[PDB]
Amino acid sequence: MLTDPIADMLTRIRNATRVYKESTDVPASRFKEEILRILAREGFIKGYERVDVDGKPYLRVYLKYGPRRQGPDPRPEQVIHHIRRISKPGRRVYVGVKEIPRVRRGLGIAILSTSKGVLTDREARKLGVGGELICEVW
Amino acid sequence: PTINQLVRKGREKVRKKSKVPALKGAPFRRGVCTVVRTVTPKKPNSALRKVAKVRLTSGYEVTAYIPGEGHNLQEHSVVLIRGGRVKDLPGVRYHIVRGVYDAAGVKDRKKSRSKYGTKKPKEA
RNA sequence: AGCUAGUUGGUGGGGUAAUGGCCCACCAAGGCGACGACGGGUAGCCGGUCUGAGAGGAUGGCCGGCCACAGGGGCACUGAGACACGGGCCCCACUCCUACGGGAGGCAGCAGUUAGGAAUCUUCCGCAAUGGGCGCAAGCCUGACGGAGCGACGCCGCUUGGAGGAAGAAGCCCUUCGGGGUGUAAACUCCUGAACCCGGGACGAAACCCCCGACGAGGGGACUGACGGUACCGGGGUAAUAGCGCCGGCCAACUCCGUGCCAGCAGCCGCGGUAAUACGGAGGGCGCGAGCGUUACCCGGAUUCACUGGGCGUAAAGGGCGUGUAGGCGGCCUGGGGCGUCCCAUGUGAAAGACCACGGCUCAACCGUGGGGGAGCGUGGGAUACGCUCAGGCUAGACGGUGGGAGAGGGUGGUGGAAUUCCCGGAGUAGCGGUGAAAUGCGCAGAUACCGGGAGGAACGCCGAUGGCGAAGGCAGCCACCUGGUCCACCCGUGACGCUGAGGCGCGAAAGCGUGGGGAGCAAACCGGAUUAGAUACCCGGGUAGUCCACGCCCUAAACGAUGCGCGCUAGGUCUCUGGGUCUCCUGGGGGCCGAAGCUAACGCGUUAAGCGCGCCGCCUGGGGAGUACGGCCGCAAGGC
RNA sequence: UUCCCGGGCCUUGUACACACCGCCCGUCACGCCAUGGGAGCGGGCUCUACCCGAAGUCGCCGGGAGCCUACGGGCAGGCGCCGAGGGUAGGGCCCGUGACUGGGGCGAAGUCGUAACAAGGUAGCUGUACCGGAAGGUGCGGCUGGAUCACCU
RNA sequence: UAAAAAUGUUCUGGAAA
Repeated sequence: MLTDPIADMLTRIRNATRVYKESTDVPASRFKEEILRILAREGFIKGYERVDVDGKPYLRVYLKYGPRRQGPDPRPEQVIHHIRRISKPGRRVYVGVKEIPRVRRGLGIAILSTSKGVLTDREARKLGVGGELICEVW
Repeated sequence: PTINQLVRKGREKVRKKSKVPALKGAPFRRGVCTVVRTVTPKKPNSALRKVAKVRLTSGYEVTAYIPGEGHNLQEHSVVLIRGGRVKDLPGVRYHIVRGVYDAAGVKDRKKSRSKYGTKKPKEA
């Protein structure tokens, strides 16, 4: 019955990249597309696309990695190293534009939902808005 | 614990226990010796530790330890008790401040005299 | 864990400056509570202060705001204001006077005493300044206040000297008896001059007031200093205090002698038993210095109550299991609302403190001026992604339908055979039984062994397990009836109806308890025989409760996967039970083993997670004491929670 | 080559590591400390009821009885409600005590045995139940955190 | 999985390394 559609998606992405899969499916929902659209723009994924899995609407995320490596364990490093859900249904989290976190000293992105749509920390900051803190990624 | 449980029960504060009641919050406390005896130490050790059972003003009767070599205390001497237990003497949780009230200092003490209530001697 | 009679509301009054059950009649039965009422303990609250990376934690002394009290307790008067600290009345306790009938007082004002305590100050000077009351004013009063005093109680500043001065006195200490160390340290030589001495000597003070002008504005004039002959300036001027802790590791600093588990040390680990950097002294060294240590308490370190920021298979930690109340949490599309949320403006956020810049005391401490933050909360305006709410829509969750399946799932009633025991009838004779070996025991009153018959109770061999069913406990011959769960297929219906679940309710092995029944075998207790140093055991022979049934209790466990429930996601291999198939093999549900990724302290776990995530619940916080005591609830008791 | 003594290699269990000449459990005896129960006593706080009830405000009355009068009134007085405080009785919470008693912690070299750790010499642990100087034994049931060869998958 | 095998007690207090 999925208590949290979003966390679920973040985890699908996480569980997939960890076994270096090429792409992963996820039940589709407008708000979810927004998240992906951002991870897309920001370079964490190669991109998403609306597909259809046996009658029902799913989103197909295309994962991205680094180059193969030398030494033992040539597995490439992840582009999406970390992706944690900040606000959970068990306890929401909202931040004023002045309290918006800085993820990984800059090399990280934070995603938040605002009246002005779903934007990244950087945008929200340059928009003077705050909102619910969806998740952070680096 | 899930946040909902923390909301419902919350975390519990520590609450530390005094290793030195009988002092009732004071740094020191006065008392009268009702028995100045000689007890045998805990295990690894062997000796005849000089300890006195003191009747405190704070309404407590506890045993304290008499620091230094040799003392002058006898039944009914008035002393000033202080924090500080002695590991060997089980049950002994306070020391006797040397050089206050009826507790004389330690005769011929040349080092760390301050801790044994003895005056700086005149240079011979 | 339940509390409530002025109790909760009403109507009309009394009362007050004013609302009000504030108080009073009369009427109504309410009001409050696990979102913790009622009760008990503790406590004045705040600005702030200490600590902390922060979030927090601790705290509330001095200064500022608010409240409360004025020996304990009640009360009113006067009044703009008090139910009044140096006003009043009354009672009480205690202190004192009395001509014994009634009198007097209240330092939690300043100072001082005494008691208590580890411990906390002068019965100082002045209204000169600021502030207050009264006065037209002069001015009066002001233990507010401005000052001085005492206390290293704290912070800041200063001094105990500066430069020379030996391949290096003495003394003391070591020593491989050459020497090393104290040590430029001293002495000694120059030099400066804390103190003290003489002289001068404030700022804080310009207004009230008087005079010209109208006693307005403006101008002019006079008085006034407690601190104090103090600060400060000039001149003169003497080498002029040093201590406390520590030196095994943590932790900077080592040698000799004394001591011999003694004496002693000790924050933790620990030192001491005749070569002790750990005790005591010495020499030496390190740290700090008008101080240095000690004790006490707070924060830190302690992500060791984990919001930031922890955990529960074996370390402490998953509830014995269901069902479910409150509560928490909630799939997909669309629109209204705009409570959460976010944004702008605006009001508030006192001062002091903190921070920053600059100044004033020779610096600093202190201190002034200015500057910048700021959550909260009020108001107006706006946003609508997410949460919430309303409405419409959806079918992927969930439930239902139809057709099927497996099963020691449960309850009830029957019934079948093997065996043990006892009884009866045969037949037969000297032992049987038991053990490491035996003895007790049964047996010539005929046992054991054997055949036939009967009675009775309990459990169901093979099948049969790496099996199956159940939420758990748990369930095993067979048959019938009654009944639960569950799985698959078709995808037919409903349309989020869901997940979890503090309490509650139900279930809950064995032993145990109550009434009654039943009693073959087994068997606590108990009695023998052996064994042994003993033998309340183990081994042997007996044997009661109990084991069995009914109905009612009890509610525990290594109630175990020592692994809460649900959902999604993340290689495979292999065996197996059960269903479907376009039955090489695939697909759904279940039971095992090995193992990708990942996880773990390791062992191991790994699509039956101990991996990766979300929701909800339970639980943990070093070891004993102790699942003990006390209290409460339960129980017939044992006991349980 | 079963057995006794010593010893090699592998393996298994371990709570041993001063390493089985190890470890270690419980009663009994002595000392100390804290604590529960205990005929009961002594307090503190606090609740209920009823009795006496100061001052005082607020209601009557103010008359066969005074004083004032701005002579409608007012004051002094008298009655009452409430009421500090005492008093009598009974509860509730807490504290201190008490002959005696239960168990507990701790304490260099005490007595008895040997339960556990190696099939610890009866595998161990466990709920319960009865029993026994003591550790513990036994009954029923449960767990593996117990079990050589073979042997079955 | 199924799983037989032993009559026989005990070694004062510190400190080794």
